[PDB]
Amino acid sequence: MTHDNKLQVEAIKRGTVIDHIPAQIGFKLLSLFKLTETDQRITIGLNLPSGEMGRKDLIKIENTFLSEDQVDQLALYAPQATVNRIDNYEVVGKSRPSLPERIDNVLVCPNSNCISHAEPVSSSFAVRKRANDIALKCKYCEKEFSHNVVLAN
Amino acid sequence: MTHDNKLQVEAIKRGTVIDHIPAQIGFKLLSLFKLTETDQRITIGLNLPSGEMGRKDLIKIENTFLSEDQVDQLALYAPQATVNRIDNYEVVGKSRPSLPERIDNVLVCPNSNCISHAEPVSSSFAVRKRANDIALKCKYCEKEFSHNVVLAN
Amino acid sequence: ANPLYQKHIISINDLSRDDLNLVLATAAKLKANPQPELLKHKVIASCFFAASTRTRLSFETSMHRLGASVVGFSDSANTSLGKKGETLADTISVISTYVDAIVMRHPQEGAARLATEFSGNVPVLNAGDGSNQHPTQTLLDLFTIQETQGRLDNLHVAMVGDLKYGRTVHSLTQALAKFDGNRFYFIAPDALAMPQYILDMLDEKGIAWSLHSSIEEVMAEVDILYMTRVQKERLDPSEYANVKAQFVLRASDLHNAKANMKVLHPLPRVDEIATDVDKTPHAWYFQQAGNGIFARQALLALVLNRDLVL
Amino acid sequence: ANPLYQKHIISINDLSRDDLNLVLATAAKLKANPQPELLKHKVIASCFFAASTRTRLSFETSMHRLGASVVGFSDSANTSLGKKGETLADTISVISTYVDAIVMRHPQEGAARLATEFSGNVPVLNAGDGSNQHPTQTLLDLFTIQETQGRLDNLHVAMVGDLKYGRTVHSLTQALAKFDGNRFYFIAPDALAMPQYILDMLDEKGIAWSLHSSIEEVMAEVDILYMTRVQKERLDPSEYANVKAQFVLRASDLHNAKANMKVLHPLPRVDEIATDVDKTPHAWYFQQAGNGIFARQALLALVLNRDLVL
Amino acid sequence: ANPLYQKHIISINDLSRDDLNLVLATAAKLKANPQPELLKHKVIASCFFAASTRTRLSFETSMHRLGASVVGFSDSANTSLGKKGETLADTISVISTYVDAIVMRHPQEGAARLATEFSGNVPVLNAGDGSNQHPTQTLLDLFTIQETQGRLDNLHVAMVGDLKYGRTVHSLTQALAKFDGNRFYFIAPDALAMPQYILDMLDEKGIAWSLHSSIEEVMAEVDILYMTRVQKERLDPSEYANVKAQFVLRASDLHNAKANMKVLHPLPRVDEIATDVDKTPHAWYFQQAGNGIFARQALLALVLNRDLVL
Ligand SMILES: O=C(O)C[C@H](NC(=O)CP(=O)(O)O)C(=O)O
Ligand SMILES: O=C(O)C[C@H](NC(=O)CP(=O)(O)O)C(=O)O
Ligand SMILES: O=C(O)C[C@H](NC(=O)CP(=O)(O)O)C(=O)O
Ligand SMILES: [Zn+2]
Ligand SMILES: [Zn+2]
Repeated sequence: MTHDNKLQVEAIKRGTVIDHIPAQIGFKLLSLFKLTETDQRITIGLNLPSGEMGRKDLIKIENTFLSEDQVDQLALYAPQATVNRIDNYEVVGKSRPSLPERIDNVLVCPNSNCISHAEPVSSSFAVRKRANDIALKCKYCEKEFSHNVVLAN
Repeated sequence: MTHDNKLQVEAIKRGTVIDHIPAQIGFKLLSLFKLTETDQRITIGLNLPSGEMGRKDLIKIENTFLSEDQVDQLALYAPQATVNRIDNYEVVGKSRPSLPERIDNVLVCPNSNCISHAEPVSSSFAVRKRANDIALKCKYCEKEFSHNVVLAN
Repeated sequence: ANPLYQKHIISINDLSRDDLNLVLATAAKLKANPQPELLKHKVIASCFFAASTRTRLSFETSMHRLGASVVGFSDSANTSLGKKGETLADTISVISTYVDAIVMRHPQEGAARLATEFSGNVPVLNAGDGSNQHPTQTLLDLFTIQETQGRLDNLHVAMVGDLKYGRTVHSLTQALAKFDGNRFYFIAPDALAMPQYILDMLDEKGIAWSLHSSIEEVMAEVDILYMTRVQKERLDPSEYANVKAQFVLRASDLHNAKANMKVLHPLPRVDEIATDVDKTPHAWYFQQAGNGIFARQALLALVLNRDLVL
Repeated sequence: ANPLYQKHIISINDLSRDDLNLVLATAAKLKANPQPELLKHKVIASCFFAASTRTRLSFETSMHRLGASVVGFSDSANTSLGKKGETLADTISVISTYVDAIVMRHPQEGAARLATEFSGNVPVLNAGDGSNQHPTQTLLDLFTIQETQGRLDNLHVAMVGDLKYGRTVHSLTQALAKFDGNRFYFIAPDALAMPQYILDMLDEKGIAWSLHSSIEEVMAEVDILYMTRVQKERLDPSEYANVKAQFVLRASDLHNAKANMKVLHPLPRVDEIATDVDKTPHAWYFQQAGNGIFARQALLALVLNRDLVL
Repeated sequence: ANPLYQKHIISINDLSRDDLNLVLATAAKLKANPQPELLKHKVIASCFFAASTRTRLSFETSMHRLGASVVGFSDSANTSLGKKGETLADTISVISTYVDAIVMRHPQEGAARLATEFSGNVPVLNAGDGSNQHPTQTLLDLFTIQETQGRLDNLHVAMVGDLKYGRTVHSLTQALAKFDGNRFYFIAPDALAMPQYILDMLDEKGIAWSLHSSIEEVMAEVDILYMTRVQKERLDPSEYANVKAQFVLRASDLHNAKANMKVLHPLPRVDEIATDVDKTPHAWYFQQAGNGIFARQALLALVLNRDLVL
């Protein structure tokens, strides 16, 4: 259901729709939660101005269905975006990335003497509302870090 | 003289439009070219269909035009890929990537003992076609490797 | 069963005052009447991937002092991990199949954590994991603080030395921050300063804490002076200006000392404390050392015995 | 007295099915009801001239799990042999005068043999002598094979990895070759191939064995898959092409796997097995590890107790 | 001007027959009519980042033979590149501002080429860059072959030894491929055979080469038996299987060899040439080492001098 100006069949029978992604954030996400490592018909719109959002990135996958967890994780890079559970072409549910408990596998502890590097285990940070940002606490080393300084796999 | 067959198109007013991109090489391109930086709206057709070409990746970049060398190294990545220049909502230019003579600054000489690693210089291989694959000779170590191996850097 | 039964003692962040209080109680109990046979038939593994005199030895005596048998190692250099490229996890995987509990010290952080992921039912006791925790240390500390002060609330506590890398002070600050009205004075080199994440905890808890540039002025209003050696081995070459102790304490400094005040030190000490102090009575680090038996015992006792110790 | 009473367990070549069978039996017995005091008053020496995690630790727990006391060493570097130029024989000469039994692991072959020449009455247990034997290993192996298969005759047994230098597979091939109708498939680098002298034994015995170039085709007809790490430390520089594992096994490979088939590994493993396998049920190497107690126990029990264990 | 004046001699692949012939002809002239002062007032740099006995010295003698002054280092260890951490690019960049030409030997491949990009109009001469090119070798070699055979076409040349890492034969083979009807036999262990891209030129030029598992298959065939040393320094651990000579030449294997045939060797030799050969009238390695003087002067002359007239 996309509105006016020209054509765009960026709308499917089945799939998920990451509306309102802050510009540039689009690309990242695609890699981070590796959303391209599927085979379903993906369609990605980068920097497409809309109105409400001067320029908003945006992604949609065909036949693919986001997990309440998988979803939440986006609350670190685009908490103000909207997921749309598109079934039979019509919106069945409109969700939003809400901050999660902790972010298992896809985040590398910046601590070099962390055991999480040497040994084969899945990364893991607890998430927290520090002040003007999120704080990240390695499951192992117990060192916590800004969600701006921590890097991810 | 207008849009395509399958039902998901958004023809740009001016800009390049890469089609026929072999599967899961559409995202490599997007990165190994830094076309995600720009502001211009971008359209990405991942895992698109083909029937005869199977799944295809297509990149619609609005108002941006591929360097006349950038298409020369794309000659390697997606040889079956086509690039449609577009002006006033139309396919004004039509080009296809032929294998350049030598390519520099992007590939990495697989020879570890190559000076190029240690020293501060720009790579450079000569692109000569064998029978079944392109062979690349590093300009310094003078060793020749098949494009498959030099494509691991 | 008792609260800490079959529980992993990994970080002090996962214990409650009740927990702390329980070990203590049990320490004071066992210190009065020992239970030489309390843990016979049990076999505990003493795994030290890192150096230790106090921690390892005091723990092993504890196990023997309770009829338990001990196996393990002081150096990983001779372990298959040591010479065959084994992984710590697989290491723990096999070891969990042999013994009833695992005591381990390790050069990297969250190492004990890691181990509980493979330890299975077998509880894991952290004897120090990098700059991170040192819970069993804290327990003897508290036991000693209480021994000599009569309480763990409303103390004036000064932590001098390396706090950035001091797992010792990491845990223990967390521990009395679980108590009320505790004044924390921090005297540290600006690079070996105390980590943010410990201060925040203090902030939110509303516990008060204030940096200080010398022992000189904290010295009159402190019950406890916790001294620490500079964790020289964990230092970064850009911190090697700080390898020598900034704050040395001699007997002279203690005139103003509250008569009740004691000097504490995790040990070992290199020059941050001068032997003259050893004579004076505020000096308690060697008594502090002696207390590690009781705590380690109490702990062992609790973790291995369902029914609250007689 | 029992057959293995006061006997040296040096090589599997010197044991009989009856012998093997006896230890097993006794293992399964002690595993059901333990005898915590069976060996009290005894003192056993744990002498490791070589690195070990599993072998040394599992043995020492065994001794403690039977009331025995333990003395010994994990590294010869601190022995007078280590620093005073003593001879292994004289070493064994003095040690035989102190203890009731000697467990030793050593970097060279026939080292345990040697020791029995000076050990005196005191029985010697080989915990591994170079590329040569590893009998106690074999015992837990068999115990495990039988645990999971119900028998030791008529098995399809695939030995992958380093077999030239694998004392582990040296012994164990000899061991089931004492059993009937055992199919041996050998997958090894042409240089880490299995030694002639083990094959001949197989020839004369009429036991069947066939080289294979991949796990892929043996995989459907095997009860046991014995994986081994490349004995990197015994490798010759002209064999360092083979230091990396040729045959890695992942979960993917096990679709065709008989539902009863188990993966075994002496441990440790470096990359010859991928952690995904760890999830799957053919994986038994960590259970395999756990069994070393029982076998080592049974053995200890038999060698030290005249009267057949209750 | 001459075709070589001011040129970089980096790779044989960058020169033509006529370029070669030019040098051998000058070589020839100088060997009989010496030019004591040809390069007088010229100052040349001898920069060896790697060991050399023959190449460095012979070069430097050539220089003095021509009256040029020399300046350089036998080793990078006490250069600011060696201790202060200077890039080679910066290194060639300042040295190029001092001297009249640059003779360079370097352990990495392509070092030669990169210098030219920094030496400005100052010619750079490859005394060897890793296992890539040894151009100056090929010149004294050509010269030496010519001198003994009287031709450079329709020769039967054997190339034994490390061919994969042998920079001397990489360079020698492209040079003889410029001539007519040469016949190549390559005898080397599989781990070290002639690199593909080399053969690719051979084939693609219509030249006839052939591989042989031994020396004595071609012994009465070949005119030149070019022996090479195993480049153990450039060897990979996986290739360490092959560090010993696989084809060794004895003075008895020469029994059926052509009488005009000469044994060459870039040198040094370890054991792949028996000292008894040295006496045989086939042994020619030491004489060719001598011709390095002539080819090398010859070279020096052509590059630094617009018009030579002898
Ligand atoms: O390192 C120190 O100074 C404090 C502390 N030391 C102790 O535990 C005493 P020891 O190392 O003998 O067990 C530790 O964190 O290792
Ligand atoms: O070395 C191995 O891989 C197999 C075998 N390993 C074992 O006995 C286990 P560990 O060395 O811990 O005692 C041995 O022969 O040492
Ligand atoms: O090293 C060899 O065996 C052949 C050859 N050797 C020579 O150049 C002789 P030298 O090392 O004395 O200069 C080389 O390429 O360095
Ligand atoms: Zn961490
Ligand atoms: Zn190169």
